[PDB]
Amino acid sequence: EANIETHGMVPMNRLTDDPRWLPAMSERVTRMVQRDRNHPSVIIWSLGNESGHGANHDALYRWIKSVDPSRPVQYEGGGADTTATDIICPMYARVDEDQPFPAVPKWSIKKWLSLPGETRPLILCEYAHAMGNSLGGFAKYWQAFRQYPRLQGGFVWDWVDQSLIKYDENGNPWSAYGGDFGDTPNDRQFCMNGLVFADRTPHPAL
Amino acid sequence: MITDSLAVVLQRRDWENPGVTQLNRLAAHPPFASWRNSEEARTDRPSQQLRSLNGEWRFAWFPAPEAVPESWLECDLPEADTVVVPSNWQMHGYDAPIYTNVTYPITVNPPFVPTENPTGCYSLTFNVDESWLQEGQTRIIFDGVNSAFHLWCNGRWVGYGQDSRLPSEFDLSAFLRAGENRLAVMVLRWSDGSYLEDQDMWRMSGIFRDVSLLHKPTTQISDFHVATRFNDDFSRAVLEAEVQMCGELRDYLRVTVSLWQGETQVASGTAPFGGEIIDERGGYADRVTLRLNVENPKLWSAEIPNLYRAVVELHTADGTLIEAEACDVGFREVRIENGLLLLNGKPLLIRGVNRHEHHPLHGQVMDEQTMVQDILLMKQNNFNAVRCSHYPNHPLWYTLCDRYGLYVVDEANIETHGMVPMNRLTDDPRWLPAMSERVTRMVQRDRNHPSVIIWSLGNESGHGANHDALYRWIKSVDPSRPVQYEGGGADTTATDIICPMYARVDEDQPFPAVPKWSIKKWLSLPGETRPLILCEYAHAMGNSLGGFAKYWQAFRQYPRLQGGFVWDWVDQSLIKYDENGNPWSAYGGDFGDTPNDRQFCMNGLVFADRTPHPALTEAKHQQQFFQFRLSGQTIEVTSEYLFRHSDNELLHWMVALDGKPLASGEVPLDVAPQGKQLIELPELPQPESAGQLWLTVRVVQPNATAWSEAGHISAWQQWRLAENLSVTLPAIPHLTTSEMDFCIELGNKRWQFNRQSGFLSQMWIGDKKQLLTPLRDQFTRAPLDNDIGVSEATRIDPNAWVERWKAAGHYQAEAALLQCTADTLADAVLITTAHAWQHQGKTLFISRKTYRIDGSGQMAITVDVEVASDTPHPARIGLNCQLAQVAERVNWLGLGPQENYPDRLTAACFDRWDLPLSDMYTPYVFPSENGLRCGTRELNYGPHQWRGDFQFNISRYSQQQLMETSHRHLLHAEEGTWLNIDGFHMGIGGDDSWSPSVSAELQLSAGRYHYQLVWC
Amino acid sequence: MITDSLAVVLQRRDWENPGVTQLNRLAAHPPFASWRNSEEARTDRPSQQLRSLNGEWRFAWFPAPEAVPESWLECDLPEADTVVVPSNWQMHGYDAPIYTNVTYPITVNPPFVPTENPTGCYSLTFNVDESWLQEGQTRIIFDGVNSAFHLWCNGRWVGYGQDSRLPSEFDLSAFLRAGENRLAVMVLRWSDGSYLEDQDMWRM
Ligand SMILES: OC(O)[C@H]1NC[C@H](O)[C@@H]1O
Ligand SMILES: OC(O)[C@H]1NC[C@H](O)[C@@H]1O
Ligand SMILES: [Mg+2]
Ligand SMILES: [Mg+2]
Ligand SMILES: [Mg+2]
Ligand SMILES: [Mg+2]
Ligand code: NA
Ligand code: NA
Ligand code: NA
Ligand code: NA
Repeated sequence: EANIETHGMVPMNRLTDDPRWLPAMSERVTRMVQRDRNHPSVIIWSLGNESGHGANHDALYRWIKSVDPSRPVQYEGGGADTTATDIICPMYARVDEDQPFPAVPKWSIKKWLSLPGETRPLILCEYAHAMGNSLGGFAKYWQAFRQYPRLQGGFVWDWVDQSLIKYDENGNPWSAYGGDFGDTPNDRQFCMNGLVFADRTPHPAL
Repeated sequence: MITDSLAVVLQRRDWENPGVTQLNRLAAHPPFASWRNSEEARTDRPSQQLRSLNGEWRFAWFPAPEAVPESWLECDLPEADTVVVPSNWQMHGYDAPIYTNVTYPITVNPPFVPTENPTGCYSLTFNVDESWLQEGQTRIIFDGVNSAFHLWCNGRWVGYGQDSRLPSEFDLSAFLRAGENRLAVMVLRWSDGSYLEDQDMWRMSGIFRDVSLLHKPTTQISDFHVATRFNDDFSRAVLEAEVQMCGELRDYLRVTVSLWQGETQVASGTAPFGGEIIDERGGYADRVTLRLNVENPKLWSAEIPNLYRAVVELHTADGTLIEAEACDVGFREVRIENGLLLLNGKPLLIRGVNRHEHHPLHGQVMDEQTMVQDILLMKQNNFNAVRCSHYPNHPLWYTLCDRYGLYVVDEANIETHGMVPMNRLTDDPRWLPAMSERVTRMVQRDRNHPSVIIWSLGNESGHGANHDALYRWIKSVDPSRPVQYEGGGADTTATDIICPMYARVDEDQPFPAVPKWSIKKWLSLPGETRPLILCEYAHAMGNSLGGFAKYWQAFRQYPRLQGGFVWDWVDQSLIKYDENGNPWSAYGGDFGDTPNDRQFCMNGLVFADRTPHPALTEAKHQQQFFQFRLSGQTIEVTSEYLFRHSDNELLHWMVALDGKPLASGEVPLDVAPQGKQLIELPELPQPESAGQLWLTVRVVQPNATAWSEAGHISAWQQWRLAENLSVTLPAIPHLTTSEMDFCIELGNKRWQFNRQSGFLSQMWIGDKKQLLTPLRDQFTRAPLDNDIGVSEATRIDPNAWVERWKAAGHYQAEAALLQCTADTLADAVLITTAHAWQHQGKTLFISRKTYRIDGSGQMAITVDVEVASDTPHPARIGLNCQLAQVAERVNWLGLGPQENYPDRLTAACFDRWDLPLSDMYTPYVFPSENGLRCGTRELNYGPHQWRGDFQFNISRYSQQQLMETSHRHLLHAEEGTWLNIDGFHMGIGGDDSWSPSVSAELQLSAGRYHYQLVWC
Repeated sequence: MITDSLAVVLQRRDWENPGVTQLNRLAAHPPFASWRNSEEARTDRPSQQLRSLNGEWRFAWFPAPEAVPESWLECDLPEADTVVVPSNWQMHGYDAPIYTNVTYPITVNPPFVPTENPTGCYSLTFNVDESWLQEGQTRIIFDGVNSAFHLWCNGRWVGYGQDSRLPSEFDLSAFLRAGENRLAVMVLRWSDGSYLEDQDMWRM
């Protein structure tokens, strides 16, 4: 995945729809493909994450398709099914329940496959948000993946808690999140979404 | 002040770095004027917030940027001179312009350029009023700088700009001050942008477009887009205007967009800022989109260029105007549907031409007067479309195309033709940021112009992945216009239109990875569904456009063949001056510029002073919007207009009997778009005199338009009617036999036949000799540019016709007299001759002749010519002599007033024509065979008359002098009149000019040839 | 030596300009080792032409790049510390890591970043063998620098690079010399590339 996320912009595609930022975005995509295109484990290129959908995405999608046709390109931003992705790749679309947000709805993944004119496979780039005591309803996803041929799985969010170690005054280490370093504004425990702790000990969800 | 110095600024070497195409340049946008009055914006009166800095600047030339002294940043150099800006400094004599086609003018080593890099230092002292500095933003706009430049303002470094064909704008608000200011602009001839600017044209440099100051308020309109959407019959339109602001968002802020037709306000909309939700984060709080309904909008097209005026007012909620901008709106929809390019639902037929921005005195500086002259001449010769080969033009060009009606292909300033391979940069992602700015800044500038119907990605840069990326960018940002791009084989994934250059109609050219199929064949290749429009065809280099009618037959027959763009509009000649002051047209290496490609810059339908070449009338006839068929007494007129009724059209018809008018009439045209009108001619008068009856029709426009005078002829056609062959029947000439000559006496007259040469050597009328050179067979012509077959001066085509004629010895062939006898009939004298032309013991041609001199003074000449099948087919089969007469007029019954060739004669008409003798010589800048008129049954020059069925030219320049002279101003008139009378003349070709292009049926390949002539 | 100074190099403010994402960076490519033996390349034994400069570097932290003294381009700062590279300096205590999800860690005003822009000055004295300079090309490879950096080699400015997750490579062949060399790398925490790096993670 290219090193491009402009999530804090308002709207999200404010830079990715601007041709002044097309040269900077183009280097994040093209230098990734030039570096990693011989690795067999890389099967899909991603244009980045949470940067809306802009014309720069469509351009860099087509660049990758011209330079390396051996790998699909995916990109979730701007509604998970834009012209910049070969795969319907939503984040946290539910199995049976629609979430009808105004310009970027998250249809239920069963419903999304049969929308008129939709033919791509669907692979969730993020699903089953493993924040703390979580992964409830995980079996519903895997029932749906096994039943529906174009539901070809997804990527759990995510592998490892992003906790950092701090030390108490007696020397004992402890796992720190968010604003435990005086950092502010922070988002507290939202960095810990892992199936495993930061020392790679498994959570029960694993 | 260390960082502003030339030692610091020049040390990064930003002109040798494709990752730096600009520093501190503002965003691109549509054309702004910053009106502070909405009425002034509506009427497009000149805004006092947009200041023009064109005029006198100080200029110094240096051989490299390192030679520029540091003091130039603060004060004007004493050695600097006063020059007009905009200009190209090569036109002022500071260094030479370079004409190179493919080969780059510098050493190929990207991104580096030569250390000898010619540097123009421009400066301007100028006053800024203090009301511009107390509030608002003052920006400077350079509409065009070639090729790269650094900018200082009051000694402080401002920024750096690239791309010599789009505007570079810089914020000067922190740099200006009250009182005297000073710009210092250091313009470099070569930069890394020069690798993307390898167009086949003169390589010049300087500040060659307008320079302007624009004052905007701090809260400002920063961009606006106008879209038009339609229903299926175009009876309801929605104008969608998206307006973006920069500056402080206040809740009182409003935008009103009003639509005006002439004086009536048709649609208005008022809205605060705030777009609809775009994604999870929201929408643009600094944009607002207004939708205006227009019921039955007058649609825009090249036939009827209906324009509305959109005014975009930024104003507060209590109604105080902050700033207005505006643009002309043309309501039209451009779409490709089911393989056809539609305009307003109708399939276009593109009558196009490529047009460089070229002026022979000002070089590459365009002015409104030349733009208007080009547009008028284009529309008067039935063009409806122009390709901006190969860069964004001056901003006024699109306005004039909006208002006069031309479809425009707007093309990015990207050509990397000299690279090996051609896509070496365009397939490199390091050059993707530089190419992306040439495309995206063109679309941001020109996307509101209705005349622009197609975007082009550039020209002759192979096909790389950067093309595919920028294709898809344009399709995402502006879906209202197709994208085309020829490079890499004309049918890649980077083009919506099959757009080949010089693909032939019927003949494939199967090059290894980029074949040029015949355009009929290309459409039906498996999996091919796009329309085909040639981005270049019919290469008009010199005496050319042979075979032009074959293209237009194919365009009319095949629906997905939707036309093309002729190469090209105007000769790229420049004016030089001889030592006595006389100007002359110069090409290629006439400025000491090497390597150069000589006369290949002159490919125009018109001369550089916009006088038409003879090919332009062939273009006008084939592109005419009315087509004609003659059943028997009925003329069927077909309209090829898509949108307008023939409401300014009058058919004139005339029947003549070999020039003499017998009947004529007038019929108003009343034909719908794409419809037919039947016109029944009256009872024509079946004459008694022998000869061929001819019917000629011409469509005249009785009313002037914005682009043509009253009485303008827009279309014509001629037919043969009934013919009546003559069966009527007509002293005795005395034959002197000497050992050296045969002399035939009749009355005052004498004919002399050299018995050793075998040719008629002299003629006597009264006491005066009539010939300066004997009447002799001629099989060669002074070679056209199509005969010479070169597009790069370093590479010779051994299959070129002039190479084959020279290697066969056609120009060197010596006549061997075989037979020459004389017999006295009982009513005439008959001279019989036979000659063999040989080169190194090979007989190329045999000519057998009989001269019959009767008692009525006529000389009947019969010629039978045999050509060896293994020699290359000769350019002509005819006779040539130097007449002793120099008469003023040429009078003759045959095809057309203008020069016409067997390959290029459809625009000519059979009639009696009478022109001055200078009109029978076409002054092509590179001299060649010229001035031929085909289909001639009678020719009169002074007291002489030739009859038969021949082609001729007549002039004061022999074919030898035309072949040996490189420039038309070096021609000198020879003492008599050179007469070339051809039984047979080869076509001129012109599908391209760098390969053999004469079609096989226009070549003199029959082997045996007969023609008869009567001289009286 | 005027053009190599911090007063000149920092004046363009290349980390506040999306039109400058690098200066003098070499082209990207697949992973190279430059084996001079085909058998070693086949078995992927460690190439002696690929030298690792990980280990102890000298490091100084500054609250902005303007606070970096000009003498750091020539000699190691006396107040600089010895830190392991690769590392994130927030893990060594020099400033705090920031966890922000969506909200950018700086004021949203692209392409500008705060004037308080934490600056890590890294330097390394290292020997180059003389057989590397007599022939061939010696390039330096930074596999990851967060978020932007200027590079000097023996006091001469080499180049600039952004994108904290791909390698930045620079030709050092004209800058090195036999005997002791010295890199000086000025790493900026925030740049215009930070607007493209708003992932939900710790900002280091
Ligand atoms: O694409 C055009 O610029 C080129 N094609 C042939 C023409 O003479 C010119 O060199
Ligand atoms: O796309 C990912 O980086 C984001 N989606 C939710 C997750 O917690 C993270 O913030
Ligand atoms: Mg440059
Ligand atoms: Mg070319
Ligand atoms: Mg930058
Ligand atoms: Mg995010
Ligand atoms: Na499945
Ligand atoms: Na998270
Ligand atoms: Na057609
Ligand atoms: Na040319």
